[PDB]
Amino acid sequence: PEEAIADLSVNMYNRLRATGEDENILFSPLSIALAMGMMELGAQGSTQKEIRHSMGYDGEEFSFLKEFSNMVTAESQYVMKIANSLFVQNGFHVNEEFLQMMKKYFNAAVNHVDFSQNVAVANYINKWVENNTNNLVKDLVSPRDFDAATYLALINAVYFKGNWKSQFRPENTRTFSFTKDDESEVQIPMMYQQGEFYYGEFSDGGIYQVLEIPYEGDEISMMLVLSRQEVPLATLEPLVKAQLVEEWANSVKKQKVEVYLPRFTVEQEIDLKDVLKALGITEIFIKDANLTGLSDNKEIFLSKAIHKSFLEVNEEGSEAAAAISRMAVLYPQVIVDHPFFFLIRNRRTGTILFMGRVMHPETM
Repeated sequence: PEEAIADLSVNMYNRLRATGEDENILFSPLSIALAMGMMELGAQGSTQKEIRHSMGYDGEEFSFLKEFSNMVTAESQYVMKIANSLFVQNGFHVNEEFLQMMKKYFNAAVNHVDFSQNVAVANYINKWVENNTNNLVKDLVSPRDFDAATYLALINAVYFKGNWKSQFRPENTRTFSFTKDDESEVQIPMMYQQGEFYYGEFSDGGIYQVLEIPYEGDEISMMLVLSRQEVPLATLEPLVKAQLVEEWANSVKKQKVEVYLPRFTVEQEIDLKDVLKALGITEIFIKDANLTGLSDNKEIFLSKAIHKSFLEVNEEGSEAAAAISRMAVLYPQVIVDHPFFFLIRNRRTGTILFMGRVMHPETM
C-alpha cells in the first residue's frame, strides 16, 4: 500500500540530496502524493499512464488519497495544514466533472487567474496559500514565476507541528552549540528529557543511532537518524533506501533513553518539477501534455509546480509516567546537536508525512 509512499519519499530525497548540497531538506511525500492525484485526475492515456506508474501502479488509489487529506488532517494534537490547488488561466475551461472529482476525493480547489498579470497572480497565490495554512506558510511564489505563458500552475504547501507524547519540560531547555557539517557552530535551545522511546543503533555499509519519538496519539511519530560526532551526515545519507527505513521501524526497541533535542523549525521550498521529472513525471510538463481530463482546451500543460513544507518542533506535549544490576542502571544518550536525517511517519499505516534533514537548525 503506502509501501509505495515509502519509495516515493526515498527517491525524492536522494534526488534532492544530489541537487541540494548542504542546505536543509523538508518535504511532505503525503502532500505531494495528493498533488499528483489532482494531475492524474486531469490526465488521460499517455500522460496518465506516466503518473500512475511513477507513483503507485495499481484503481483504486484515490482511496488512499482520500484517507490522507482527511484521516490525517481533520485533532487536539498534531496540526496538519495542506493547501493543494491548481491555478488555471482564464480562457481555459476546466471540465464540469473534473471539478467534482477534485473535491470529492482530494477536497482541493481550482482557481482562475490571468497569468499575464504576473504580479497580481503572484500576490493572489501567496494570499490564497496563507488563507489555507492559517497564515503559517507565506511567500510561496513571486511575480517572475508567471507570465502570459503559463497556462496553469500547481501549488502545494504544508505546515506541521505535533504534540510530543512525553513532553519536554521547558525548565530543562538549555543553550547548546550546534556544530554544522562545515564545522561552523550556532547556538540553539536544547530540549531535554529522560523517557521511553523506540531506540536503536545500526552500522554502515561505524554505527549511527535511530531515535523514534512518538507524538500524542500513537498514530504519528518523528524518527531521527543521527551519526557520530565527527561524521558528516552525508556519510549516512546514501544509505537511505526504502528497505533501511522499514528495517529501522522493524528494529528499534522501546526503552528508556536520555534525549537532547533542539527546539527548531525547518522550512524548505523546492520547485516541484525537477523532482517529478526525476521520478519519470515529464509529460504533464510539455506542450503536448494530455490533460483532456480537466479541460477541453487543446493546449493546456503544467507550467509551475511549487512545494513548500514547514515543520515546527518544541517542548509542547503531554505528561508521561515512567534493569541490569539492581544496584545500577544504564541509559543510552541521544544528544541531537549536529545535523540529522529525520522522517515523520504514521506508525500504523506506514505513510510518510515528511522526510528531511536539518542542516541549519537556526531560527531568525
